[PDB]
Amino acid sequence: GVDIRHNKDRKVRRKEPKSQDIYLRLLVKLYRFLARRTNSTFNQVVLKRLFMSRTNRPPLSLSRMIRKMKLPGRENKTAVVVGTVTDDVRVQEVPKLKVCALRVTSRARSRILKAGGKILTFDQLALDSPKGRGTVLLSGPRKGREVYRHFGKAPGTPHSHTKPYVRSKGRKFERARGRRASRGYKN
Amino acid sequence: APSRNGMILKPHFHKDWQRRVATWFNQPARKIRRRKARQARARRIAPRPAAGP
Amino acid sequence: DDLYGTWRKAASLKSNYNLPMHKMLNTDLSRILKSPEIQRALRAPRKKIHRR
Amino acid sequence: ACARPLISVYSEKGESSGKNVTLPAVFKAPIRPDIVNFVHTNLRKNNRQPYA
Amino acid sequence: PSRLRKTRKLRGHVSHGHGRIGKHRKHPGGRGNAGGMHHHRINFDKYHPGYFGKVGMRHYHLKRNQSFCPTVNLDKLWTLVSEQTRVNAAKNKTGAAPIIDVVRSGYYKVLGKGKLPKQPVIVKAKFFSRRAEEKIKGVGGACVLVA
Amino acid sequence: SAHLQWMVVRNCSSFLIKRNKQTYSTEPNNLKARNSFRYNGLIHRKTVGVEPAADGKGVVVVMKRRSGQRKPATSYVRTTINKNARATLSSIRHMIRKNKYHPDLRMAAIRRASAILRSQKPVM
RNA sequence: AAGCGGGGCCUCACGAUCCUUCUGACCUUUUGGGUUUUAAGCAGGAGGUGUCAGAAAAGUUACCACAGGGAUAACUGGCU
RNA sequence: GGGACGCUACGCCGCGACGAGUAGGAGGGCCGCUGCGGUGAGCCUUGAAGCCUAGGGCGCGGGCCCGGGUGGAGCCGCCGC
RNA sequence: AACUUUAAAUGGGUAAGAAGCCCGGCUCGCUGGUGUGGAGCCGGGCGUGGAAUGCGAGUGCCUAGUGGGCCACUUUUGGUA
RNA sequence: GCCACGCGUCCAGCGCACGGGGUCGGCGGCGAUGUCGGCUACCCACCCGACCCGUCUUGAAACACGGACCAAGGAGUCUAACACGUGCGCGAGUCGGGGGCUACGAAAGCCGCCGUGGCGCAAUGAAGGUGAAGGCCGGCCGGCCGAGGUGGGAUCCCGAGGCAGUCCGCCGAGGGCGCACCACCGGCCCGUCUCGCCCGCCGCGCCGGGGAGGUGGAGCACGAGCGCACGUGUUAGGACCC
RNA sequence: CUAAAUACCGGCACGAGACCGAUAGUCAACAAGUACCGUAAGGGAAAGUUGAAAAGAACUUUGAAGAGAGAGUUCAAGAGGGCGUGAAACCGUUAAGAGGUAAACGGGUGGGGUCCGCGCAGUCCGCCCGGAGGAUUCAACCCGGCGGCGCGGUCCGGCCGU
Repeated sequence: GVDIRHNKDRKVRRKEPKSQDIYLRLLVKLYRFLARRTNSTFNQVVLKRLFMSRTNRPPLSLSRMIRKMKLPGRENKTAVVVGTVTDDVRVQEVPKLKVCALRVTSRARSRILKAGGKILTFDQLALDSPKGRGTVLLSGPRKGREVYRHFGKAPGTPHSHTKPYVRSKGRKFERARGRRASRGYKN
Repeated sequence: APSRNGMILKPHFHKDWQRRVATWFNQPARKIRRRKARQARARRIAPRPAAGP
Repeated sequence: DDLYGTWRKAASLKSNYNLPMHKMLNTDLSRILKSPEIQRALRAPRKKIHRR
Repeated sequence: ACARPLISVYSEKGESSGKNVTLPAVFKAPIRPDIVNFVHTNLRKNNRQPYA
Repeated sequence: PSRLRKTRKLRGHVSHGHGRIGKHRKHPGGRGNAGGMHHHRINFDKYHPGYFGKVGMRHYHLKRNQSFCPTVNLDKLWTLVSEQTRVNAAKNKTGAAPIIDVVRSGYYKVLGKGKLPKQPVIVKAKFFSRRAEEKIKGVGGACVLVA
Repeated sequence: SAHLQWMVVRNCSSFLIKRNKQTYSTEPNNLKARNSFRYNGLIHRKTVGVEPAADGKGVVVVMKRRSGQRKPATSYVRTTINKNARATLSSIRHMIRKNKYHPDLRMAAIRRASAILRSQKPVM
């Protein structure tokens, strides 16, 4: 008899991506070799993020990537984004950039290359920098989804601002007793 | 019996709706019938435009 | 070439359609893995079987 | 692919004709059997007659 | 795919995933949203605050066509016209400000959310905000009313 | 490419058969008859193939050229060897090792040729 | 004067939605526009559900019926 | 300045620790039935399906393959649905 | 038990550092004998990682079943039991 | 008994083996019409164990209920809505689902000057309505800088050093830019409360608006949704079956 | 007053199916709204299959006959008139085994049958030696064809550029 708990002896994490596409798998096969043969942790973050789900590797807007290269690793340094690199329409000027991404929106490819930039794929990144040397790894807003506004502390609770699940917002759609100080109570 | 978190829903299925159910399997056959009558009308007014006045 | 176009020219018979981009370009990873550029930044392979 | 080959047109007797046509970029499109299997198994449900 | 559903793994199990004490009866809690002022009070307060009661004025014959006043921010103001006009606006030495007709693209009101590039504009719109006007005047533009 | 087409043929291929907890492939150039990346005769640009002769006496060695990759009528050239047992194994070893032609399968062709010559040997 | 007091020295003496009534405004709507009644709104009190997180509610069946309950009685058997 | 095996990478190999179970949840099924799109130059009156079987066996198991008898006309393997 | 001057054992909080000390200086519409007091900002100097032992931790969604319990040492209520 | 082997200057091969999990380079017999072997599956004998299943229950073998036996059938299905997770395509966009044009084909393809319209891209207030950074300099105006900060932050950058003498790469005390995300302090939008100084026009007031400090919002603060499919869960439907 | 877009589980004639296959699918695949039941309103079944072709068993014999035994048809009567395939519950008979704690079961053996291994003289495969043999036979050269590679340090010319 052993007094140990098997409640959480099995760690829950992704070993291989649930996608059945073959182009990601060939990129995954390439980065499994780089993780266990090189000493860089960059090949350990990229390989971990390649397994991740669509909601875990949020799209990265172009204006955010301009903003993070206004405060870069001190200027030639490439950008590595595991998700999709999307275009932003409220940005006016774009500099020349070195961008690595799984997918780039068609307008963003034209906008980056118009400024003299360069777009690389993940197999080209390994040929350029096998160890991730001189790279900046970025990500989109993980909590940027509208789903997270419904999460957290439940509504109808003091200081628990959270969007309720309503079919349509209006004057007679959860503005009564649970919200009005005139009618019953409020939180 | 509601669950932990969810919406308040009003499904309008309290009538005998199963009797009055309109399927749309006539739609691919209806499109042929609309086209054949339109083509037959155009040949009747062959010099006049097919749209009309 | 007119129904789907190349990558630098859109289709002339579709309203708005171009060929999809590639997730990766050099799909033959055997050529990539023994290419010299990776081969410098690799540790020594450990292939001595150490059983119990 | 960077360079695209030159496909030769064949005659009615199996011999190669003098005309040659550049390979379209459509044949260089990515191969995604999962998406093809997704489309094929979904479009086969449209040519189905209802039973009840 | 019925082969991928839960019922294929539940064959041979007596209670079919519904328990032996609390059997899967027909309607133990009542049909629909029963018990708002009753046994389902806590779920109706902890998750749907404000469900019960009336507030506001009634409006008998409301037409949504009358209240149609779409808005656009100063972020996507230059996206309305093509990119060619933006390049030539800063390139032109005479100072001829291009005209962006907001009603033409399908918006009526202009809001001053975003930054404007430093080149003059002529903005024709059905309505304007106060902060949207000062941003346009701050660049050296003009706000033109149109109906 | 070789790695791209392998991910498609690995499960949905007509030459592959699976039964009795085993997996095999019936490709014309798949020596060792196993479904694998190295031994697939159709996948790779350079392929070694060993087949019995048409007349039953000797072995034919299938050689795949690199010129007409999308020209299957020209891509394959076939040479017939009808010499003694030691000299036949010496020639197939020479065509693979000394030409540096896909050298991980040199002994696999030797194993296949050594059994095909034994198969056509007069039966006791 | 420092200070104390927005009830009773403290531990208890009280009430959701909807509806009604009163009060507060140089407040909003009353619908195509304007004026005036009226009506509907915002905010703050009150009119109560004591089964007190709040249904509008008399009996009898020995002519009785149904789903059940040994979770619950009349009998035997058990413990005292 | 002339040489053993390997690697269906969804594969193979090495270390340690652990293995109860009602309700309930999850994962893997080269477990089983029916029909459809592909696929096996698949099986078949020199004998299909079905059924019986004191035989040989395989898999922990769901089950499966051969041997024998009856039977006379269809049936199955793999990839998806 | 509805008394208490005393008063245990068992038990319940807190602390055992780097988010800690020691300096120097700005701001305040807060408080004013007095750069008084307080708070917030900065900049600087101190690592023997400041009890023992053991252990990888933190965190976000969806969620079934359950909401009749019983027995055993010790304490104890009602009841003769 | 000894895990001690050289000089001067200054203060290496051969064999043996308690050695990274067993070998024999050791043997003896019997095997053609009566012998060898055959876990399992056919039958029988013995020892040990062993109460008939399902269900309700704190408690079933119960003197608690269903149940002679066998074959076939026989019970979480379908539509709609929603939530979450996952896969795919596009991406501040996305989508024809309704409508037109070109045996299987009732398919498939095409039409965005057929995107009308659905969702998102802006919220707040009952409503009228309103509707999303500032600072510095010079004299309310004219120029400039122009998208918040602190702490923690995977990753990336430099090199005090160290692997006669240079290059590559290594690692490295220490020093930084800091992704996502968390905590906090600020800033902006709408309603409400309080307090003021004011300015100004096309019709100078019971006018129009700004400011400062609290407070409420399902807000902003360099997007993330749309379409399809799958699974789970909750419902309305006959709704797991009687 | 007025056609078109619209609806159509009745009727006429059609075409089709990722539908079901005689306890399924309409109640009804068949002399089915039939047999049958109730005074009546109404309720309402069960029931497909010899064989390719009846070639449906001539004739002899027992029995009163039903029923058999021979013979004959058929590829097959082991398809013989409710007849294709003929499972289980159940019953009859043959062979084997066993039998006073109802029967049955799990683990471990042992014994007896059943067929099988087609075992009954127990492995061959490579390398070297020996000697017996038998070849049209080796290495090395010449000619022709094919293929690979080349950093030909950069030969020459084509073609393409996500």
